[PDB]
Amino acid sequence: HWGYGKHNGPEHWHKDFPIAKGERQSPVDIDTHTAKYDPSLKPLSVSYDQATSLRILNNGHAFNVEFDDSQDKAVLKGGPLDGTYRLIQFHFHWGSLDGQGSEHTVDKKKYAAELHLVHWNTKYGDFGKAVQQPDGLAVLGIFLKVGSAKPGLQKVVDVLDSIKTKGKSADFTNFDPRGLLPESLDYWTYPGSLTTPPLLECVTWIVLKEPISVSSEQVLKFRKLNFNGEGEPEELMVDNWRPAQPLKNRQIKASFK
Repeated sequence: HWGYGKHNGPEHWHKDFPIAKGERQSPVDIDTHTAKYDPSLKPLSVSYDQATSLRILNNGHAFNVEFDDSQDKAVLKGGPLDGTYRLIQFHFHWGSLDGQGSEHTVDKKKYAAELHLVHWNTKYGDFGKAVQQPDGLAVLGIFLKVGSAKPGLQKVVDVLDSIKTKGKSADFTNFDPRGLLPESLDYWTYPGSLTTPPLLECVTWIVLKEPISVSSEQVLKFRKLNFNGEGEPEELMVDNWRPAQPLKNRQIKASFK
């Protein structure tokens, strides 16, 4: 099945998922000189006070921090969005070394990692219906650089030993995703896709300009995860990022001057 290797990685995905070569694929390189400031864009509204995390999962690609999305508890609105988008999960992409790992790039710069907070449009009732719509999802992307520790990340890092291998999950309640946000909510936005199969072209991307800092020790713990299942040959969960795809007929807009 699909993965990140030489034989099953991003360049192979198109054979099982031909939209991989579509008109609105993600990620992309954000050329800061050509992204235009759009004064019509609103501030983003991130309302995570009542978010209810439930569980962390090793799905064999990354780990997912899952939320109760059965009510309007943790919602994204504003920005480029019409209506209300409910948080369902977050996950990361990261490298084998600090010089790579992000999916989006900024003037070709790769960050050490990238966090995706995934939200679905409540007008479509559930996530599976939402991903069939061009405005079904809003993904908040946040870059990670290596420097000072991010204290709000440590609880995630803590738990990773318990989900080493594919298929392992653990209770992960009471985790506050606000502790993963940078100070500024300035962003770039563009229409794109899921960055893993099935690569559906259902996402309004909102990529924050300001990275968070995490420590080398935090990231090193991500890199101890495994893509394999229990008792199988160990293959470290690193370099689980899709490279930048062609921008095609799209504009990237900036919320800030």
